[PDB]
Amino acid sequence: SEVEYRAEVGQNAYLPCFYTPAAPGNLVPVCWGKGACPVFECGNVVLRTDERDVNYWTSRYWLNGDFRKGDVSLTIENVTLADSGIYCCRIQIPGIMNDEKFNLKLVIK
Ligand code: NA
Repeated sequence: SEVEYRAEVGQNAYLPCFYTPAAPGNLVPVCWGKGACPVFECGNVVLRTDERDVNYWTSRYWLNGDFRKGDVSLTIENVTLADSGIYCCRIQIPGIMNDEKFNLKLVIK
């Protein structure tokens, strides 16, 4: 079968996502959203690293990796059954013409 990530209710979920940063160590940012990656964006935004982002410090969505170095892996804390589904991790470096799209499948039981 196909690639899966799992967590039990209450646990943290760890969904991997990487890209190659082309310096000067500036935020070439991520769109993390609920749903398979659509054509242009990243679905229902869960964490978007720009100026439109709101209430980061209170949400359950974390970039606890070395993201300036390209580790934009998501950690969702204290997961529920509702958190099951597909996540889109999209890297728009503008920058480069071809976006980096990743669908990550999370299963919660
Ligand atoms: Na957060």
